Amino acid sequence: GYDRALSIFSPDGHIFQVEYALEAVKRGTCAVGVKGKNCVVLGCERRSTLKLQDTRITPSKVSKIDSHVVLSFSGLNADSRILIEKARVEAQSHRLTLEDPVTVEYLTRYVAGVQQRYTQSGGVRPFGVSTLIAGFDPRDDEPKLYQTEPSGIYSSWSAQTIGRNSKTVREFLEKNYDRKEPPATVEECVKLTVRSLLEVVQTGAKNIEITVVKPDSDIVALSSEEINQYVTQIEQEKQE
Amino acid sequence: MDIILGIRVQDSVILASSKAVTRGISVLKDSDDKTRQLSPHTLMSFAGEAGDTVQFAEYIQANIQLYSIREDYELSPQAVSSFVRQELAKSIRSRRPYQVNVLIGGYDKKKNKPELYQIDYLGTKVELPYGAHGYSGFYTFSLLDHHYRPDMTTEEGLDLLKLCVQELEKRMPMDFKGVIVKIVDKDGIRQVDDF
Amino acid sequence: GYDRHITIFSPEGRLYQVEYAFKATNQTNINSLAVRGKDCTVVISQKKVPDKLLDPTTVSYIFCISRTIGMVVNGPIPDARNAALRAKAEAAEFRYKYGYDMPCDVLAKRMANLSQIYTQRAYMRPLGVILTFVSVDEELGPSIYKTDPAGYYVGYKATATGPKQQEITTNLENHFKKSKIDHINEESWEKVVEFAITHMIDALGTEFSKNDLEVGVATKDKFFTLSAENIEERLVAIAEQ
Amino acid sequence: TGYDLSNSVFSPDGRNFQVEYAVKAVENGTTSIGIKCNDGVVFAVEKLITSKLLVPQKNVKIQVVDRHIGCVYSGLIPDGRHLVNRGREEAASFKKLYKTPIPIPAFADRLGQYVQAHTLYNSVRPFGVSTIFGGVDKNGAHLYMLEPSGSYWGYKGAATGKGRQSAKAELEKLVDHHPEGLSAREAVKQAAKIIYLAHEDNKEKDFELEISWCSLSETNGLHKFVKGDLLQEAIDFAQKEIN
Amino acid sequence: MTDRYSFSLTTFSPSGKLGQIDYALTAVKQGVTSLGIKATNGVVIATEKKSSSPLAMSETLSKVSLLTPDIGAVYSGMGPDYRVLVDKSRKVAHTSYKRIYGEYPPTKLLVSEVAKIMQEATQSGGVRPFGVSLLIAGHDEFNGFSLYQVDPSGSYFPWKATAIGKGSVAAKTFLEKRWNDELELEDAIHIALLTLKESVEGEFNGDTIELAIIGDENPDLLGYTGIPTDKGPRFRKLTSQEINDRLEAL
Amino acid sequence: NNYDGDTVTFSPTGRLFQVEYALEAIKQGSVTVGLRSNTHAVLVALKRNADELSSYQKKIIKCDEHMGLSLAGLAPDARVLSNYLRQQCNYSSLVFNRKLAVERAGHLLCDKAQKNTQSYGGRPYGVGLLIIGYDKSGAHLLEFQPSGNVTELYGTAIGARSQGAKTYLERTLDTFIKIDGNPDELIKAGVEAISQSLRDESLTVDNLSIAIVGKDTPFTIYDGEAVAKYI
Amino acid sequence: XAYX
Amino acid sequence: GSRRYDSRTTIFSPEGRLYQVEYALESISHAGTAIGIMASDGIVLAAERKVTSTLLEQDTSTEKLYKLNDKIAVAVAGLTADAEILINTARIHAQNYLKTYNEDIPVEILVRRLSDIKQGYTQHGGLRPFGVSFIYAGYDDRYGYQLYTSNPSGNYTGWKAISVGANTSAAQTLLQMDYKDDMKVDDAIELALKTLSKTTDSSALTYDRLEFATIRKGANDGEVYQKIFKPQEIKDILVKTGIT
Amino acid sequence: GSNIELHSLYTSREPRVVSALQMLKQHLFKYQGHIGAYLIVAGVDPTGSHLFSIHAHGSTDVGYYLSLGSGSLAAMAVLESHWKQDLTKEEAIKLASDAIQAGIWNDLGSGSNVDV
Amino acid sequence: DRGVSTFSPEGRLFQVEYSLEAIKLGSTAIGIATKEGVVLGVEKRATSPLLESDSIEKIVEIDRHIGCAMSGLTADARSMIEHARTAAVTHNLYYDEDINVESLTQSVCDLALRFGELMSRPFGVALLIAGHDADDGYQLFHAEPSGTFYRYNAKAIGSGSEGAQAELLNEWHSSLTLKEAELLVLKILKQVMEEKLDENNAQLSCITKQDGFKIYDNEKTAELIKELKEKEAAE
Ligand SMILES: [Cl-]
Repeated sequence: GYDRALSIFSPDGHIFQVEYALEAVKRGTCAVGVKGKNCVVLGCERRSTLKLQDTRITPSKVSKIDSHVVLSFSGLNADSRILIEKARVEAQSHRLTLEDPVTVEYLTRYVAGVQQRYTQSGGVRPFGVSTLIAGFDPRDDEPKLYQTEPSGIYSSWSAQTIGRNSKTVREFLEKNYDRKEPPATVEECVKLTVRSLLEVVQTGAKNIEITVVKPDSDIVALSSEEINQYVTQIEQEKQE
Repeated sequence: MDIILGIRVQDSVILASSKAVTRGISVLKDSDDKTRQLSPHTLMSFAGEAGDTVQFAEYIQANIQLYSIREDYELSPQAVSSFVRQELAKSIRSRRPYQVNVLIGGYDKKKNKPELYQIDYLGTKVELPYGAHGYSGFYTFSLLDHHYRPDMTTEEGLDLLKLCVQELEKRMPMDFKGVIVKIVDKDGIRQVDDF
Repeated sequence: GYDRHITIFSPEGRLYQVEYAFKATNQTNINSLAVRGKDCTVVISQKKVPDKLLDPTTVSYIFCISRTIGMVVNGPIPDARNAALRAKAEAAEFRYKYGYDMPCDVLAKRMANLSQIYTQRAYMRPLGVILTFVSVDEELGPSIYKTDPAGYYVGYKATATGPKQQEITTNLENHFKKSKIDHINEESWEKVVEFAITHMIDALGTEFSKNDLEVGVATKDKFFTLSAENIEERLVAIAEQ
Repeated sequence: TGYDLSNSVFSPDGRNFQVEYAVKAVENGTTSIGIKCNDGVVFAVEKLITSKLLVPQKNVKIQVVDRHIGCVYSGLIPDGRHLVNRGREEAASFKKLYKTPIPIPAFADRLGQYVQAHTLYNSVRPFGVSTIFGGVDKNGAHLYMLEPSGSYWGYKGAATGKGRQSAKAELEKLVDHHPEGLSAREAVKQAAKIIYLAHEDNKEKDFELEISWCSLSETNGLHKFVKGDLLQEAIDFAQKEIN
Repeated sequence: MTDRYSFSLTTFSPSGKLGQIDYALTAVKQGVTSLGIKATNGVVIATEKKSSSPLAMSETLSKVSLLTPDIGAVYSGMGPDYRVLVDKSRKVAHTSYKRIYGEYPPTKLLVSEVAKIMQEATQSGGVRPFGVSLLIAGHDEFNGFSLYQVDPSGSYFPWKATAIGKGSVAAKTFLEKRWNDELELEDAIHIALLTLKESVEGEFNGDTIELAIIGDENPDLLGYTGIPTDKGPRFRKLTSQEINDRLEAL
Repeated sequence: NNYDGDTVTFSPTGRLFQVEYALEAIKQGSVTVGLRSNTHAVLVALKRNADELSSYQKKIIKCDEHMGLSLAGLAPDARVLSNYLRQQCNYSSLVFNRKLAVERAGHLLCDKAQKNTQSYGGRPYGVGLLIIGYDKSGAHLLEFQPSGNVTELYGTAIGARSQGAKTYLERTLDTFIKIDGNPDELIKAGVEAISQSLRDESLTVDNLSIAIVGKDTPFTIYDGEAVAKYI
Repeated sequence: XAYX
Repeated sequence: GSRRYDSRTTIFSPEGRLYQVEYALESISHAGTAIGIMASDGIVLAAERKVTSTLLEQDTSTEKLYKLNDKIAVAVAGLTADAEILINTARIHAQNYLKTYNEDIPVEILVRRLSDIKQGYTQHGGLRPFGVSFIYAGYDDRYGYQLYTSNPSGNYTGWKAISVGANTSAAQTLLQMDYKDDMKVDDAIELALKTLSKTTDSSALTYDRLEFATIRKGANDGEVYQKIFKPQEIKDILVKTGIT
Repeated sequence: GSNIELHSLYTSREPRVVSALQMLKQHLFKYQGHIGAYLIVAGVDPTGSHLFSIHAHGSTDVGYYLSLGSGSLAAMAVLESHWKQDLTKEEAIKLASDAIQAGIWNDLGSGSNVDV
Repeated sequence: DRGVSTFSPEGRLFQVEYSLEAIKLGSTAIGIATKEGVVLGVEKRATSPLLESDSIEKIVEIDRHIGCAMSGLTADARSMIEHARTAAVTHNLYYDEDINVESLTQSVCDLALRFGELMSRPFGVALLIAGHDADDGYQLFHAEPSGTFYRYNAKAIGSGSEGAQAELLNEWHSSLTLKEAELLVLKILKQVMEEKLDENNAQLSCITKQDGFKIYDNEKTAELIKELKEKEAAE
């Protein structure tokens, strides 16, 4: 078997393959996560360089891992599928042995573990993917939002963005997200997520996807018209 | 020994399963649910060797639930039954086969039709209007041959199943401690409390 | 320029490691010759013992592969002995599996197929040797088949190998152009060896003593090598006519 | 260029430079010799006394294989030990299957094929030793010498290491002045002399002489070390000849 | 030891070229000329027996090989690579078809199997591509007569007629003018001999030319009688004499 | 230069640079002394601290009741090789009811080190060992180099400034060899030997490490106030 | 299974 | 050792691209153009054979259009040999799914599997990726008619109309201009040929230089037919549309 | 038969009976009789004409006349009665088909027609 | 390129020496051993104010009697912690007792040099392993990716290490109370940290014989920060 050490240390103590993997993420379409008082929202950019696309069948940017946990990502799409499949299998394996669905923290820790393993295993390159993992623990009403990256480090976020121009939308969230009082309702939380993406997206047409996850496995993806109503209201308030 | 019956009526599938778990001359439990929900419109009842029964049912449940999440789609009862058969058909020639007999009751949303499948531990599959596994089998088959009709309602199906269980309680020589009845229709899977 | 280190194609469609393996073939500076009689196949090779400390009996580039098959090698002795042991193993395995003595040309093909693999697989290097297989085959009669590091092989009416092969080749070519037959029309193998030695002398322009030559003879149902004294008798006969 | 960076790579010459570099490690080692006598073989080696702290007669260099074969080598001592370990495995497996002790020519090719195998791949390094070995079999006495390339031949006399040219000259005289042959006891004396004479190429540090022999008459065809009186008799003869 | 070359030796260059496949094709170009022509009632494959030495017995070296009773192969490029491919081709015809279906594979599927073996040498670890192009002529009941080319890449194409190696460009031009869809087998052999004479320098006779046909069933070459449905091989190698006979009517 | 990439590559002068670089790790290591009489064999090791808050890295490892070594270089490599000796000493006992000869222990270490110098992917051991023991042929001291070379000696030293201790022992050879049935005086000679390799720093209570094995003395290590006697 |  | 000669086919550039995937895509850009167009009542696959000869047997030739099962076909762009390896894998996966579930494989599931294989060759094994791009034309009873593409990266996306191989930039502009949602198969056939006719590097578009296939519900009642057009049938549809 | 064809192509030689015999016996022996094949192997090759029998356990024997199967004792009785050295072709076919007939009539395992 | 297990001309493993550079870039971790217990403190160093700091777990329980602080590529530590926990529990299963802190450390350090062409590279993280056992009492160990481990009365690793170690050199004595050690860790962390030390960007922990290993609440650490500020203002 191909054993070659591709992820190694450099004289300055950097692992370039892991750092070049972060560059792949930087290139990926923007993804944002905002948790409200009683919900979490996952916003995702769809680059409008591709029209004549069939939006019915095209792989959606937000993937369900279980009925109560969702995973969005930035970076290599093909790489993301391998993490999603592994996560989905582990989710069912946990239900089977522990007789309880995974916590959002546990599912994050597993996905992060996989990403790490691919940074000190022979013959393999790191995943060119950062993930936002959001949901509610079984029988819990406390919102959860976690981030992972190719290195395998993970952490919890009040709100976070990844991918191209994430620096800009993180700037927006850092001034616009109050910890003492987070978005009280679903409306407020979706609005802040759409607003944050409008800083970067271009057109508010078919370029913004929004997925709302509520407690007790209540997950719904907003339609074009539903999102377009938020885009209309934001710019009408801005004209002042 | 364990009673597992199935009857497919006009618009639903009803599964009656005995509540007793026994090892030799000991009654381990009198309220056992010998069923797993494979998908929102597919139910599997099971009877056979200890451990094997639950282990197999939970293994099948996990694989069907995985397919559902991956494709965001429900497998048809025909598809689920074919998967289950193939898993049992593998096991017979394995080092230690699963000694599990199963009934699969499902409502196909595409065809708007209820479907009942009888599969034995060898991987022998048939679609039936009514099925059964074990000693109770022969009796319930002769009784349902008489009384069953294709156009029966869910209520008519329950009465005929009520008659089967009543008759089995007299005729069978073991106390199977009553049955749990579950209906599979377009609205999903619900448990009949009064029986 | 790593296309010159392992057996991958150069832009010219060449395998340099195979070409350089051919050059290793002449490292010993020894010339071999093989001819066919009516009933026999004779192979002669130059024998050079430069060190007085060497036991001359152990210095040989001729190998008895099976009872029927003989092999002379042009190349370094380690690769020669590698090839010898493998051919001995292959000949024995063949007899066990198929119930008859491996033919000369079939062993040649087998060793050539092994040689081909080293030219296609990177981790294995070519052997720096040319293998000349001789026998009296029970179907084809007197047989000469030669293998090289490229994995090429072919049958021969006669052949020569080493630094001065072209001189020996043309000498043999010119003889067969006169006789207009594919062999040496001679009853005894003794006289076929005398022919082989005589035509090498004429081709190289050197005289030989008993210790300067190494002779292998293939007859029906055995291949054997001549002693120093057996060659001395051969050299005396040549001189006396 | 770059043809000398990897083992098993043919240079445009048709040479394996990594093997030729292994020969340099051999040329750098201490002198070792072998002498083939009437009914056996004698092995001798130069052991440099680096320090007074070296325990005399303790760091034994000559190694036995089976009970009838002696092995001595010059170059990387560990590489020599590794080759002898394989030799012992080869000799064991041969005796296990065929019952008879391994003949010397048979044993020679077992080492030959193994050493040659370490010139076929870039994943291994050639052997950094030339190995002089031999003994007595059913067909009589045999002396062999084996190079890093896997090349070996039979020898009347053999020498390798830093003092090989000096040794080779002294061996060439014995062959000329004794055509009828040399006795085992004579060969021990001559072996001692040749090591002392060859020590002029390692003259900086004083040395310790170590001799072994297999003789049909003197050791019953078994490998034994020369010890006590017979060793001192050989040292005295050697010391008398340099003066 | 161990084969520690578990990685591809054929990779994409920035230009999108696969270097080793191109270089393999260059090796095929240097190789001696071989050709194939398809008639209505048969196929002919031909090549020059470029003898390395006049002392060498050129009969012992077979450039045209039987793969199955109804399928023949000829090559241009590296002979050793061809010999091992013929061995592998003959075996895969048995293991992957005859031992399953109890009949020899049709031409296109055996070609498909040879192609697969050559694609793998183009992607697998620690190997270079095969330095040959094959011309495979064959017959089967349902496809009839067919002629295929197989390149070092593993790509294969069906041909009415073609040529590979030294003088292919010139040979293909000659065949384009002479080929029609109404050719009998004898006509195709005549054209094959004319085409091959242009690319040969020295002697041109039955002893220097190797030529085989896929034609009518040869019951005389079967080796047994008593089974009506077994009518014998459609592959036949022409003798030295049979070639010289057709060179007088040339 | 071009020939120091891996252990599988000879230099044009027949040198193995990766082995020579491993040999360099030893010279950087803290000094350790070995010496023996006919009755007893002694190890003396100068332990090295990281700073004043840190402990002093242990240098001496016990292999059996009758054998042990001191290390200089990569400690983890000393752990691997000592663990191997422990197993070989153990195998000898369990299978043959036989205490492993010190000479054979050397032969085994040599052969283990060699395999790592002739195979691609691996690396040479980066540690030197001084093996002392008492077997059926009396007291023994061995020096192991990761080249594979093992040498039986009356006395020696390895590590930084080891040449000082080695010169002293070479003078004292005739004296300390005769110290039979007197363990304390043999240790004194070992402590006086290692003292020739010190500069600036001197032997303190938590600095000095001594081990001894002999006729009726199992291999025992002395650290802390147990060595205060010899300062 | 079948079996002259 | 062997490390010296390893190209390292599965590493990131400093810019975070996969060298071998990018170079494989460069390879495919030189391959004959393949077009897929999805209509309400069926799908069209059109593909250009690369500079053919007059002596190539066309009627028994297949380099572009391959059948995966009775419901799914692919158009190839890149190394034909590499494509055949993947096609046989896909054909087996389809039959495995049918054996297991007793239902024909949904198009996306087959596409995802082939795309997951390509991905693997970019993340582990140290082998070169497959120099192949596919256009998948398929029908199932979930999503109906579907067009997908996969590329050496193992990424796949769905399309109403798409091109792969040579002059995709030009081809995609022409499709984006003339495509409407209410479009029918007969119209989609005309569009596909008109697009190739304008993007082709050849002097003129003829029958001998084309492979053509339709997947139609144009099969007697509630079922789906695959039609791989014969040479004479391609010649007829070229006259009908008025290109020759 | 398949492996003999590949061997014939590889060697450029017509196959030999001893090859088929060796390959059959080594296969049957490997499976320790569990492959219940009892074969009479005959043929002509460049070596001459050959007749062998091979049992399921992988034992082989040579003969001028052999019989195997349930009717072997009925067949052998006829062969032991009527065989002689230097048989003609017409005599050998007669003797062979007579030995099968013996089996057909007197054995319940054997019946129907005679194949030669 | 060049071997992963290659020695430099100075006799050091390149990849090990390079990993030691990765650890220098890591967030600060400090350990102080006393006769009353062992204190472990870390700099959390959140990359953004939106990152919920309590989720940053750089102090980790191995068993009831063994704590662990990390610095460097913290992702690499997950498998080292996993192995340590397994080693600790497995030993309790086999011997019905607590495993010695030195034995646990030695077990972790045996993974270190299991890299070649096993894992593809050394670990890019250093560990401070603090604990108590009956034999050697309260102990603090530094476990490097070299496979070497040292026992320390007090030790600092990460970006502010050489600065912190010089401070621990002066401040540490054998008579330190646990309360004194706590303040001393907070004092030195506050000195070498970029951002101002509070209860949210720094985390305390200790291991005592009685109560075992405990990670301090943010409310508890806040009080010790307020106690520090007052005692520094007192002179
Ligand atoms: Cl072969």
